[PDB]
Amino acid sequence: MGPQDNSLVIGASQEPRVLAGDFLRVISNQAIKSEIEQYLFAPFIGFNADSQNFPVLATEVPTLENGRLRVTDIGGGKKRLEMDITIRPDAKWSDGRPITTEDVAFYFEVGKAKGMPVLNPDFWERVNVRIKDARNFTLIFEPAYYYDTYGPINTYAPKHIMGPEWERVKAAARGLDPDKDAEKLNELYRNFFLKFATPQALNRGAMVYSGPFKLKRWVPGNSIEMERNPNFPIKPEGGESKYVQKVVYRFIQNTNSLLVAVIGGSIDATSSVSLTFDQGRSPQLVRRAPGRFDIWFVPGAIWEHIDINKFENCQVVKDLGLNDKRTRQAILHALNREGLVKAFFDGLQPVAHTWIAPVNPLFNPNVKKYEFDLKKAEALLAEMGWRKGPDGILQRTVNGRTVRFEIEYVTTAGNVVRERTQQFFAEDLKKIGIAVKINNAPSAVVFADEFIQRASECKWTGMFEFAWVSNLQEDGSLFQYKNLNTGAIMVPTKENNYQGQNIGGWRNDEFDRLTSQAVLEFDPERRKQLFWRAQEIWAEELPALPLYFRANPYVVRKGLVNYVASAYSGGYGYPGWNAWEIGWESRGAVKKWDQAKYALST
Amino acid sequence: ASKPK
Repeated sequence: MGPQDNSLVIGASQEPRVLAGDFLRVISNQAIKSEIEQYLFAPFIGFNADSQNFPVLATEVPTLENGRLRVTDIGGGKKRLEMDITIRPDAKWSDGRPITTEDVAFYFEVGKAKGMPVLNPDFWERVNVRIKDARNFTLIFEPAYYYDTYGPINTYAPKHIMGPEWERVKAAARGLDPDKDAEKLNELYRNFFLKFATPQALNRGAMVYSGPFKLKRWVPGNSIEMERNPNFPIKPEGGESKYVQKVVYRFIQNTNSLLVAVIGGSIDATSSVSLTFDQGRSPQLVRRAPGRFDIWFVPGAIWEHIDINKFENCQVVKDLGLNDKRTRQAILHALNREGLVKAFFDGLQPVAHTWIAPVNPLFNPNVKKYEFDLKKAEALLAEMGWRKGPDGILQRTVNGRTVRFEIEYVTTAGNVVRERTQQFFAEDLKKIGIAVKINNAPSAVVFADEFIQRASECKWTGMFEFAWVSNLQEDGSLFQYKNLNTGAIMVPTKENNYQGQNIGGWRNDEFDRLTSQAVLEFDPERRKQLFWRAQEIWAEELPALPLYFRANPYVVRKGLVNYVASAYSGGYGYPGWNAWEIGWESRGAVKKWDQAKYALST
Repeated sequence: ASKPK
């Protein structure tokens, strides 16, 4: 069925809320959306499984050796980095139009728009572009950070498609003040991307594609079907005809149901957002693998954690005292994380005590640890006035009002291991008087900007469990209030036009100072020292509750080659970063990568 | 910009 019609069916447990047109990822920054988009949009510079930059739509990787990189000292130990990129003469959109520097200028104009709800306002403050000609441009970073040359580099969007509407949007934006009209301005920009990112719009041809594949159709709630993009210039060894001509992502929200489908055999490979660790080693799957599929476990920077709303303007937050570190420490002492990873994963996915995964050398193994101890949790909560009500749940008075310790606990509905986790933790939390109100929804709902990036508006008011998948551009921005080098605030609120990813609203000036300096440190050891100090502070304050570090399980049909992932392949550590060379060996596809060396033993 | 899953 695979080599038969020369297709690739990929199974996933989460579906993108929007696709293609949301190129700054302001509406959705879902990992599944980014993975799928690798097939549809190619970078100028990619990042392979061997953790190396490599040219894709650009002619070559810029280096000091070839003069494409220029570092100049601007004083005070800071630098200016210039990076020359040349777009290949054959880089083309799926409609036949050339990919040019006008597409780069367009991308920058949108990212630079005042009030644009960008994920990383720091980048947008210090990065600029200079256009030499239709295919030569220079990216300018000032001050430069240690990770600016780290691929992938994808700074372009289809101007001939989105430009006309953008001009209208800009004209309308002139009548709005980013301060007083923040809500309206945010709506204006969201609507711009939505015109080019919903199922109906895309199915009617709203977008064009630069990757090895182009969209055929999006059946929302069911699948995303793509077909070969003949305009993509990188041809795999032996010719593109020997590789897959159609790629279909099938979405099954309940992970157990996805597991059943994967065991059944109709799915050729699994996404980085599919089955959980425990499922990958379950007997019902393992015993059905012989002669059919290979199962791999790939470590990555995947941090399962629980974010905590600490915005004091939400009275529920103040009532529960979530803004006090003692409350967060108490909750963590009540989470039997070691018991959970032992029972659920045989300890193979270790308890995390910091936000940086071990695969990143910045990881600090020495930070403060919070062992499972209900007595300690009880003492901390008692110190803050809590006393058990007759239903066994803690109560206290705040602002003259009687408040109960019932906390919202949100996660991705359908993800069985997380649903089990909530139940597991809830049993212990109840023993000390903390009640949990489960409020789960699909990935496409909870990871949409209007939910995840709106804690300041009290959209979610307690605990929110999920995992952050990181690339090597670590700057601690997930927990910075402000980057001191650019003055960019990283907590999304109406006041900063909903920019940033510090979704829980934490602020620690020392943490900001350390991380802001660390990203400017080009010496690996000094950089690590600063990040280690930042992690020590982070662990004492627990702005989020660390749970465990994950490894992604991949189930791949025998015969399919080059569908390989590594800790940081494609930047975030998932398959599909070399989508043009994935194919069936019986069709002549030439194996160029082997999963073994990047995966856990056996 | 870390991604969610």
